[PDB]
Amino acid sequence: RERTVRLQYGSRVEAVYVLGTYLWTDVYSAAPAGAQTFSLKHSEHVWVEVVRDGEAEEVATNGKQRWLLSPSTTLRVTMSQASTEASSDKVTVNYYDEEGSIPIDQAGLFLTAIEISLDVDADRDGVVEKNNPKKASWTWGPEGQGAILLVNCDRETPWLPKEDCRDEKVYSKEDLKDMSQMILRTKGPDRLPAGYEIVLYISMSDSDKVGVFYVENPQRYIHILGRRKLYHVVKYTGGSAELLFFVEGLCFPDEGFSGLVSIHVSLLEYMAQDIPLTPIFTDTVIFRIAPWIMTPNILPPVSVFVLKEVKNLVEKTNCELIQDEIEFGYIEAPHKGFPVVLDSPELLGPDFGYVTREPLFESVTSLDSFGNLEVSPPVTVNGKTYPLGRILIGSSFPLSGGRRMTKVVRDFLKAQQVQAPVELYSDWLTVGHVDEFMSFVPIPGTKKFLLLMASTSACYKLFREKQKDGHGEAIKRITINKILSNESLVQENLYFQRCLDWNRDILKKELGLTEQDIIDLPALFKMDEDHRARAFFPNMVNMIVLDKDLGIPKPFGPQVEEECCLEMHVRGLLEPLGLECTFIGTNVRRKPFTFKWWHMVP
Amino acid sequence: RERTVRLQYGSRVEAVYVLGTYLWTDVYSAAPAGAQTFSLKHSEHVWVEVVRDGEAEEVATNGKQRWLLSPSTTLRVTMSQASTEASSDKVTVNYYDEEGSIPIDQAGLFLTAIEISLDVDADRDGVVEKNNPKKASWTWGPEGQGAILLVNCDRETPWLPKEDCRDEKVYSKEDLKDMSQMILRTKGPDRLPAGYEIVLYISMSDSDKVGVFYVENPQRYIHILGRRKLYHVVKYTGGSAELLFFVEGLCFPDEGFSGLVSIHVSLLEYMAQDIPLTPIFTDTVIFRIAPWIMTPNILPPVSVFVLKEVKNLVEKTNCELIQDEIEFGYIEAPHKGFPVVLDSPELLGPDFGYVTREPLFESVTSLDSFGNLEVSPPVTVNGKTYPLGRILIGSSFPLSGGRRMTKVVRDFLKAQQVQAPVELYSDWLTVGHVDEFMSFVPIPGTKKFLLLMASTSACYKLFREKQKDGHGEAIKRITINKILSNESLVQENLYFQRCLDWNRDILKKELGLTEQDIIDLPALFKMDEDHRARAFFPNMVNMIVLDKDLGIPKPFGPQVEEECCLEMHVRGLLEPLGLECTFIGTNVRRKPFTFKWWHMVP
Ligand SMILES: CCN(CC)C(=O)c1cc(-c2cc(N(C)C3CCN(C(=O)c4ccc5c(c4)nc(C)n5-c4ccccc4)CC3)nc(NCC3(CC(=O)NC)CCCCC3)n2)ccc1F
Ligand SMILES: CCN(CC)C(=O)c1cc(-c2cc(N(C)C3CCN(C(=O)c4ccc5c(c4)nc(C)n5-c4ccccc4)CC3)nc(NCC3(CC(=O)NC)CCCCC3)n2)ccc1F
Ligand SMILES: [Ca+2]
Ligand SMILES: [Ca+2]
Ligand SMILES: [Ca+2]
Ligand SMILES: [Ca+2]
Ligand SMILES: [Ca+2]
Ligand SMILES: [Ca+2]
Ligand SMILES: [Ca+2]
Ligand SMILES: [Ca+2]
Ligand SMILES: [Ca+2]
Ligand SMILES: [Ca+2]
Repeated sequence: RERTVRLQYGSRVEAVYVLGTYLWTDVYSAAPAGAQTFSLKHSEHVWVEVVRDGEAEEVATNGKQRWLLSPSTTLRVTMSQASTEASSDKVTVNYYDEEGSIPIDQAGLFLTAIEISLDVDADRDGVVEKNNPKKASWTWGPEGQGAILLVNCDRETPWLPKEDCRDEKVYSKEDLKDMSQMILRTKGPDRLPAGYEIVLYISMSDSDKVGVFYVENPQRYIHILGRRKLYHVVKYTGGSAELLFFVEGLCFPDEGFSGLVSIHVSLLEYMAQDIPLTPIFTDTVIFRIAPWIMTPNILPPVSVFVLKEVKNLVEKTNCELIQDEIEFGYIEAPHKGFPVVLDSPELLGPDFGYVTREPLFESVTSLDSFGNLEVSPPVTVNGKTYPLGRILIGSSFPLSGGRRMTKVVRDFLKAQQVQAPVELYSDWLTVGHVDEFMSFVPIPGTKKFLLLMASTSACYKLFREKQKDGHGEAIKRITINKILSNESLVQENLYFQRCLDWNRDILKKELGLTEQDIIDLPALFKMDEDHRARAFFPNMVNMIVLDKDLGIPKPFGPQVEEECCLEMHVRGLLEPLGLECTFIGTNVRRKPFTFKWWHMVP
Repeated sequence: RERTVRLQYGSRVEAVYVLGTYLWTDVYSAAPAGAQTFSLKHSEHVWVEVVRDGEAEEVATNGKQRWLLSPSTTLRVTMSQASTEASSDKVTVNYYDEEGSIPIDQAGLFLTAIEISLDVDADRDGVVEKNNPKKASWTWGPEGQGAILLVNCDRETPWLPKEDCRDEKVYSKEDLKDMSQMILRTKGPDRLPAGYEIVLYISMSDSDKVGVFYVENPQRYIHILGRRKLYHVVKYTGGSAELLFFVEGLCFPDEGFSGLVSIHVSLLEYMAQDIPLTPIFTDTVIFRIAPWIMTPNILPPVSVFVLKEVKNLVEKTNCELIQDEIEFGYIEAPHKGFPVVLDSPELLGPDFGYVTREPLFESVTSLDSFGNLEVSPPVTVNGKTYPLGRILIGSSFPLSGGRRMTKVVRDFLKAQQVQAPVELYSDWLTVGHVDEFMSFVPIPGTKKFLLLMASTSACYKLFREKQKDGHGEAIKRITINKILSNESLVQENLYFQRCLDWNRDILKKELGLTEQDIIDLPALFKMDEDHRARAFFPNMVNMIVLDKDLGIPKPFGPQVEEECCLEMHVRGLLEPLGLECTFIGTNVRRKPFTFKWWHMVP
């Protein structure tokens, strides 16, 4: 920051100097008529250079030296410590005529040096460091830097109809733990010279994305910037001082909002009461509002929201106790984080947040329900790494006039960025959800997961062996022989295997999977009036994954032995990998990724 | 592209194979009840591998070999040249039971290999190369790649009320020179197997950004994709074939449109007449729509739009013959480019294009007029390079309730990206334009330019020397002595010098300038009723820059000699750098940067 401060003909000019800047001072155009030359004195804590045509040249406090007055001869003025009274530090310039060794005129510059810094935790360790030089940027990765801000979308105070960020008030110091800290640090004399004030400010646009709070009597809570407050004039305190503000996020990254926001402080010179002039200094900090993050099946379960055997299966973990209403995610900053639940178009408590997106022109379908919303385990895809996974959403083809999740949920999910969503084809299903045909399961040593796919061809292959084994009479009276000889039903399932393979191909491509990673599970569909699939027997892939325990729907199909040839087959596949199958809607809150989302690389 | 193609129990499956992909074929789940093992034959141009648990293993066309039937035993099928009749190439699989050395059943795969490529000039040399592997991306810089598309914002046909891109019709082959070429290249037998078609398509959203044209009888011009045409079914021609399409841009990069657009081709399998199934293949090309670019003063003039001495000054260049209505820019692709004029809220000819942006809710001010719109010479700013310069726009401070150029022109200018706009402070001026206080001028050997700034302090410094020289009577009867002793007027100009220095500081910072690069020109302002500045004498910095000839307003102030102490002073500064001053609204169309905008680096 090089800033212009001209000397004024015959006058003494008072200026405030902010440490970290330097002044360029025109001496020439202040010089009286007929001067040929100037000297200068300057005080201890002012560094002064004289500068002709690039050629810098420092000067002592006391020298009697003269130079030749030219427009190419200017000064550069620095100061290296704040002032303890106003003025005191100074630079004075003498102008001497052709001979005359007494100055004809003089011009001065009376400086008060102050330090002003607007500080945040840009290095992301939870401590608000002193003027991080990257605080005005935001970059990704471990070596990256820039401060993070949560949406205050929980509720500290239960009497309250809405989430904290919904008002412009704070009713509890518990709240401030959800907020990011920003400290205005100043260092100067005991009052500002006349006609200066310090003003925090934000843009009209950011004014619905942030709220800033001052803690008075640290106690009362003052809303200074935010909704309908774009600026706040700050009381300067002298000497070394710190003001503490608390910043809350109000909106998630979304269509038309990247999640970056700015807060500024200006030292504004005035010409009067009102008549503001120009900022003589500005400092800026950036916050990135932290995205909403979903949790996959490979992540350890903490609590299962659910009659009888759901409870009994969960006693083998240390979990507590519709899938279509709710998706559990979280939000995380270096300081704080907490579960936040997305709501399909009120567990709203302390440290349990809430988002919805309601359509406006558009209307909801079955594809909006959050069984149509899943996320992979972490993956690498041609080198790019997805440490938090990829969100998966069932769709229809774009020209097919079929169904689609609302744009407003879709844009929301895209806007979060860190789980780079992938669209699948679920609209061949009557309900239309990705959870009807695919699931992930961890392999309990690793680090490594499996994709489970429904497969009609595996089902026909299984039955043709059973009919061969003579279990064709194994059972409105449904036997294998009965199904196998149903030609019409066979066609439908060839068409459904086609839909399943389309998705198989997307999933492999976008999650970097191979056939090694995929288990096909036998499954069978009947075509409804719309030509869409609905399950024929209980849909086994549509399970609960409580670690290594799998809560798999009970098939009850054409059976043999004292159990079933489907429960034997599915047990045969999963159990030899580590996984304990229990055969029996639910919805499991999980442990966050230990992986911090801000370390993610572009 | 790995794609799924299952064998079908007992059946022969016909498939189309697109070169560049590979198939994964499940053999297991097709195998009859009781098989233990399979062999396979395959034709010459089919490459087949057998794959157990990762372990690939190629197989000959004729071998009698058996393998053990398992779900982990699949095939991988490739083909390396197109087919000349349908089927012909094939893979057949034999299934043998426990002993029996004659196959019990068999399943086949009858492949027709075709080549389909949607091709563009992604390497940016004007020739449409064969399947550039980066054609589906767009990257910046010299080593960067991705195809470029002009907005067709000129007019080939003058009877027409609007610019070409405004309809969905082409009335002249001249037009196609403004368009980008895209070639669907196919290679296959003489007909497609039954139930396949090729479909070009675009998104609803891109459908108002692109128009695509087919030249029939190469002649008639067919609109295939664009406004209200999202898809086009293409006639396959057999053998080695090329279809040529022409693509026109319709909209400039803008708020909410990055300037990237996509066009796709799918091979779509059908189950019937209608009943489309799934794309078995998709190829995608990306275009970046080329931005609108402004031209600075250091660039050579081609024609001056203007009573008497404007004409006489221009005869010293080889130029042809309000500044507030119009800004000359251009647009450039590797193939084509042409001047386009931005219109403040009809030189619309062949190779002379047009854009406007009209506000909607907002209304115009003086700051909308394009004297409030300039651009620097190329600059480097802390390493970042601005090879085309930076657009400069006069503004007011954000909290000041002052004037501002319309958001819609501002967003438009930002959206173009390559001249990263900078806002200045012009609202202290009655009119409010950047051209009232600053100009650039080339230094005629280089490569190097100067910033000229209006300066009230230089003016007072000049007069104080004239009054000293006793020219205080040099001249409603205005003399130097008269001005100097006007105290009220002195104050106003101290305040205006303050506004000028604010801008000086922005300009230095954002154009990486130093005092070395700046000439202050003497200037004087009177404060109007709104406290805003209007010039006192003719505003000299507000000049025409026709190379080394400067067309400088004639000052006519307090004079001496047979001319003026202001025309002597300004001549004294400029002429010793190379520049021929002529003292005398205009608007000069210039030579584009030789620098291609796509080579610019992020
Ligand atoms: C170019 C690819 N692309 C861009 C990425 C797409 O967006 C895309 C679009 C479609 C699609 C499907 C569709 N339809 C009507 C579906 C058929 C399958 N669906 C069924 O309802 C269905 C499913 C199975 C059945 C049954 C109907 N009837 C029978 C008898 N079966 C059956 C099948 C097997 C066994 C037993 C029964 C669901 C809707 N209609 C249209 N129309 C758009 C079109 C113009 C047009 O024709 N408009 C009326 C024609 C296709 C060309 C683009 C222009 N597109 C399909 C795949 C796609 F990739
Ligand atoms: C914090 C910095 N910032 C964020 C980046 C800004 O956007 C910013 C805002 C202003 C600004 C100017 C302004 N005004 C009224 C201008 C005074 C200069 N202008 C004149 O019209 C003008 C100029 C010269 C004159 C004369 C009036 N009257 C006289 C006598 N002179 C004069 C001066 C020298 C010689 C002779 C005459 C033009 C408008 N009014 C308000 N109001 C906003 C505010 C609330 C408020 O007071 N609202 C009513 C107060 C400032 C604090 C933020 C809240 N802001 C100025 C600089 C800024 F950088
Ligand atoms: Ca820190
Ligand atoms: Ca609140
Ligand atoms: Ca809270
Ligand atoms: Ca909380
Ligand atoms: Ca879900
Ligand atoms: Ca090329
Ligand atoms: Ca047209
Ligand atoms: Ca044209
Ligand atoms: Ca043209
Ligand atoms: Ca202009």
